[PDB]
Amino acid sequence: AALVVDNGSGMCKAGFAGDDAPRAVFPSIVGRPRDSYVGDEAQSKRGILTLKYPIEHGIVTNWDDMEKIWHHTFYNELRVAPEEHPVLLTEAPLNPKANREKMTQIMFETFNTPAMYVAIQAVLSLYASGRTTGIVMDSGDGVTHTVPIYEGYALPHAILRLDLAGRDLTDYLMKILTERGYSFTTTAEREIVRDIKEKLCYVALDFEQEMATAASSSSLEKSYELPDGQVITIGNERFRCPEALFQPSFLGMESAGIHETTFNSIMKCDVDIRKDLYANTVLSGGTTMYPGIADRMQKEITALAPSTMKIKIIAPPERKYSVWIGGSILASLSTFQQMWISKQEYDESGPSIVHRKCF
Amino acid sequence: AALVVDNGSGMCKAGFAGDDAPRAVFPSIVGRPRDSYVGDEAQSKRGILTLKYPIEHGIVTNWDDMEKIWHHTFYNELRVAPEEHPVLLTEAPLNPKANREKMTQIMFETFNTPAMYVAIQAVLSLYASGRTTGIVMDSGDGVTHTVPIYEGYALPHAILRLDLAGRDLTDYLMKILTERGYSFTTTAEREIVRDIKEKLCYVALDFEQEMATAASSSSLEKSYELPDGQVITIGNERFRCPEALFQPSFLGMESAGIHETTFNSIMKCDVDIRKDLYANTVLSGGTTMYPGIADRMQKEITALAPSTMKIKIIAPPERKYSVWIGGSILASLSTFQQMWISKQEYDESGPSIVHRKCF
Amino acid sequence: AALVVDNGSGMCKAGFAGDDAPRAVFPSIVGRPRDSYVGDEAQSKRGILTLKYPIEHGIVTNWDDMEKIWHHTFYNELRVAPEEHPVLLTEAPLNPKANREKMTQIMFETFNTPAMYVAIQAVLSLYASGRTTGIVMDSGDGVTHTVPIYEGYALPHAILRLDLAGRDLTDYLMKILTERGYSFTTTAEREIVRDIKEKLCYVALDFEQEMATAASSSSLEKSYELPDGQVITIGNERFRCPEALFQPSFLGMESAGIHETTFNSIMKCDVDIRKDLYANTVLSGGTTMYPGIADRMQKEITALAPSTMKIKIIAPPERKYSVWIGGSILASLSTFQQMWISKQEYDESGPSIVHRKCF
Amino acid sequence: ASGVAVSDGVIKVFNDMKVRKSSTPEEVKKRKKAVLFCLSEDKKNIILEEGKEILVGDVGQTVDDPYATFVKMLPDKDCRYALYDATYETKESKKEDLVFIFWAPESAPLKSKMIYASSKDAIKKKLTGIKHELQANCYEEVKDRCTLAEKLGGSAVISLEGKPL
Ligand SMILES: Nc1ncnc2c1ncn2[C@@H]1O[C@H](COP(=O)(O)OP(=O)(O)O)[C@@H](O)[C@H]1O
Ligand SMILES: Nc1ncnc2c1ncn2[C@@H]1O[C@H](COP(=O)(O)OP(=O)(O)O)[C@@H](O)[C@H]1O
Ligand SMILES: Nc1ncnc2c1ncn2[C@@H]1O[C@H](COP(=O)(O)OP(=O)(O)O)[C@@H](O)[C@H]1O
Ligand SMILES: [Mg+2]
Ligand SMILES: [Mg+2]
Ligand SMILES: [Mg+2]
Repeated sequence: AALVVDNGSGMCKAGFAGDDAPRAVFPSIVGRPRDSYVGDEAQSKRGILTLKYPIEHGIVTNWDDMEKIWHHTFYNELRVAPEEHPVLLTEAPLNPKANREKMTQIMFETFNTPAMYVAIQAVLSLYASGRTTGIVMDSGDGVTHTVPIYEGYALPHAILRLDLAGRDLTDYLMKILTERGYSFTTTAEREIVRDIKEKLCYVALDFEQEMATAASSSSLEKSYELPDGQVITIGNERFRCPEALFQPSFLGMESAGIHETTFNSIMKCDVDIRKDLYANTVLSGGTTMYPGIADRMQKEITALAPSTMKIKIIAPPERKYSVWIGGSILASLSTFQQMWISKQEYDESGPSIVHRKCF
Repeated sequence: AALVVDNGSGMCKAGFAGDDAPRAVFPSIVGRPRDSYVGDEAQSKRGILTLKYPIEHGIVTNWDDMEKIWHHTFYNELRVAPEEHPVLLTEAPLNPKANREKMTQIMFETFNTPAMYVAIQAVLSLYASGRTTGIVMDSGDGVTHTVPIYEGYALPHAILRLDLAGRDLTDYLMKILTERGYSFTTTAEREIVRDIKEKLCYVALDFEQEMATAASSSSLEKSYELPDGQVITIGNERFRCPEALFQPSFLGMESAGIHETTFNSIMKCDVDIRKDLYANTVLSGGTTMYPGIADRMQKEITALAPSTMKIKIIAPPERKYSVWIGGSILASLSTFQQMWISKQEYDESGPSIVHRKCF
Repeated sequence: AALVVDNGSGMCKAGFAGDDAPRAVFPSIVGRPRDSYVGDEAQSKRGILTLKYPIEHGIVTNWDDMEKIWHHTFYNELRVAPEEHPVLLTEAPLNPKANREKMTQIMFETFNTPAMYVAIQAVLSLYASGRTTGIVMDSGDGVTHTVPIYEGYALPHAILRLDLAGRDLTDYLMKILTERGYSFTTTAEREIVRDIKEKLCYVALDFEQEMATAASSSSLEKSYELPDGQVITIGNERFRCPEALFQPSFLGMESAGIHETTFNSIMKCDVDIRKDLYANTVLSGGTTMYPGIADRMQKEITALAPSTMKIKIIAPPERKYSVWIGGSILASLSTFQQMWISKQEYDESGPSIVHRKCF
Repeated sequence: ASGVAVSDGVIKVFNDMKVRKSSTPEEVKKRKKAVLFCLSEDKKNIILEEGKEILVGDVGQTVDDPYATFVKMLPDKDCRYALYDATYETKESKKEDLVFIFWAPESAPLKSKMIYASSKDAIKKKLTGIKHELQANCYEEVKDRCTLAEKLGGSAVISLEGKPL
């Protein structure tokens, strides 16, 4: 029984190999008073403590805080001893080789895991869709990545990173909900706005046409009930919040949208393989779960790509946890038991063995 | 054998730890000629002296007079030596930190108490009901407090203080009893009206409907015989006197009623915890002993709170002395003997020790 | 003779163009029975009415009540006919475009003003200080705004809003003055506490040092006379009440202080212009009139900004009414008469003209 | 804060309940599904109530549903501490988290209610890792399965102990 951990930028997904869904999905934050709370404990105290993201943008920046999150994952969330189960870790694209050895060293020396493995999140998303060649638009919590993959190997020179994801959309929804008279400023009220965003927000195929529809009637308005029983009404903010994905200028950001980032990363690849990437664009991550985001991405990329190219956006229904579900299936295979990095193998080659066993 | 003293706004409750009811319940007054009389002695002289409340609104204002009440409590009421027994004191919510050290200084230097402890009145009421989270609407003699408590810690920013309690209701009952021809103006007659209020007054579920019922028959009339031979017959004044709690405009007060004060204090807490406070509203204090007050609060708060919230008003039968009984149970525990502030600890840390041992 | 109306969150400023000071300054409240009283009339009835703020947080929320305030402004306060004078309105930062068209529609149809104009309050304050680039910390009655401005254009993505202003400080002074034995609960007593705050309160440069000074002597105590002739003395509350601006945790708020809000809004701007914003921090609004607030803000921001940056806090002596006086000077210029939105232009372009003539 | 400490037997039992060790299915059947804690005779320590526990092996053979039988173990006129291992399913996850249940019925004696309430914040601090707390003051607030599900994940919970709500 191996463990699969998906260290996401804003949410940590953990579980057991062979399961259909992760057992534990908790925020990856460490809270200290303005003495240390990890996960939902840090969010239960609300405003007394200050919250820090150790993996804020997919890349681990505070290894002391990440050691706390992994310890919280194994004992408090998974409720297992890490020394008895092999652990499969996932890493963001363009992860420096120094970080890969750090995860290997921490797993084998601190948690004493019998076996360990590292997988790329974008590759697991592509494999879970039955593809080895394509481009994965993995939009998570703190970072958005467009990872073109050829024959199971990501092209590092063409990987583009966008610091625009669900965390920035939740903050934008909090800002535009104050235009209706509401006030969501506290940490507790931020989780409420996140629940509003995950339930009522959607991507409009034509933003300007949708704005005119919302300003001439009330068919687009929805009601949401707060935890204290109060009911609020949201109108055109339903499609304005996710519109910042395609128009980052709504956030004051100078970068391009997710559609242009995907197109730009395709144009950075070999000309002979761009035709395959156009028809194999796979969406992944939680921020790609807005209804109508695949139809909007198809329309936007079509306007950018040549008219003779066939644009096909793949949005599997299980794309929210495609990274973890892909890892759990891989780690549960009996033929995968030879691909683990054993503790005996770690003792001889050291942390550098992860480069030759997990690529 | 520890001592438990509940310094109320108008009534001082004292006794020994382990007893079910306080041994001494006397008014907390100091009488001087218009040379110093305290407790029932000051009330026995009636009108020759002038009475002053040192703790009028839960907060001690005249520390010289409050010392005499403590001296009267220990020697004349409890008939015990202060230096032979630890004493547990109770404090009103939002008590300034300067006052807390003054109680510690007086106990250790004037009365030379071997041990000392300070507890919050609202928390003891909530603990006595088997709750660690809830809102306690403590209506005493001179002040009414709505204290929301979360995991045993009162939320100071959401505590609301109302200067409307049994003392004002007794004065109001005297004012409306003059409309029937009866005269109650003297200090001695005021105590008679207080006994009338504690025995024949009740809170009407529907005030306007109850007023019509009293104006169409005599079923609500309860003839009360005074100590002398007048035999008054109070009619609709039975439910009009306690109605001032929910309609303070009867007294010329611009403040809101106890139902709106409780709701307003709930709305000042975190939106997450408001659901728990609605279903854990606990009544405490002597002024909450009117029959039908729990049902009236349930009806009034429901009209204010959202319809999806479950409103539950808790009115324990022993809520009149729930503060003292809660302190007596705690002070009599063998495991509580380690939480006393020893005289040896006061000699080292000074009056500031209470801030760390009693929070 | 043009009219300049400054619609503040809690106080409405009105007057004529060219005047040095506004003619009428009245609270922006609408009173209804617990039938319609606006301004000082609603405050003269005290507790018989319930008061509502239509522009509570700088943004108009109840347009029906706002028309009453403007009608009261022109006829009862200014004592002029709206149809004979052009009117210059001021709007809060981040005001939605829907509101801007509503003000244009109201003044042209309900009041039939010959000309009309909209100006941003923060830009008027910055211009009055002789600057086109800088950050304005506009602290008013119900809202505090930090508006970074570059070349006369406010940066909407970097504007931060704080729901902590003079209204919350008046309530906090009411709460902490009860620790001294005083009782301020009524609406009439709230106006007295507001007068105490505006005359005796000051911002302490070092809060902890000043508390020790006030606890060892009586040199910081001041005396105030109530309208009924009584005299009260206030001590350390002079600097504790405005300290909530820099330590919002005194009010139970999770938000950051005005010094951190200003720093955070600067860090949300372009890296090249942050140097200019550090040395061009302009204070505006009534709540910034506490003595010593400029020196405290200079020290607090310096500890946040890098040591190589020059921090300069600008506190003009006229900053209480800098928005109105800036508007009055602008509206009184002969060259400004071509910038008005005429009724003829409104009849052709409709309410949408304001977006192209007032930006 | 009544100073009531937690006995080493309760701490040991909580430790096995929280972290699951790889074991033979015979030892898996010996895992505790639910357990009750009570004050000692001298009211100085929180001890395990002997005989009041539910085993994982008892589920499905003698116990049809683990929650209703656990509620039956709660005394009618006494306060009690409980530890329930709730197995529920969310719309996108199957979760298994411990629930600390504070049972303080209104019919309980006043002395029991005061001591249990004042010492709850001390025992819960020793049982680190518990993220769900259920404060029940009457039989109605604890007998319903939907009450536990609301505390676990609110309306997101679709199943409890393998049975839909
Ligand atoms: N149904 C949904 N609709 C829109 N956004 C969602 C939905 N579910 C989750 N999200 C967003 O996805 C973000 C995190 O998703 P995920 O990709 O798992 O994070 P990570 O960056 O850790 O991989 C959250 O910030 C949340 O706002
Ligand atoms: N049975 C009763 N019914 C109505 N009011 C009562 C009753 N018993 C006491 N009171 C009122 O409670 C007030 C004080 O009670 P208490 O809560 O002990 O005051 P404090 O908490 O300030 O010491 C008295 O003024 C009395 O009028
Ligand atoms: N001299 C002063 N010192 C301190 N505070 C003041 C002073 N003058 C006015 N205020 C406060 O400023 C607040 C609002 O002033 P103003 O800037 O007119 O608000 P708004 O911009 O909302 O109209 C008032 O609540 C008042 O308490
Ligand atoms: Mg991810
Ligand atoms: Mg009391
Ligand atoms: Mg202003």
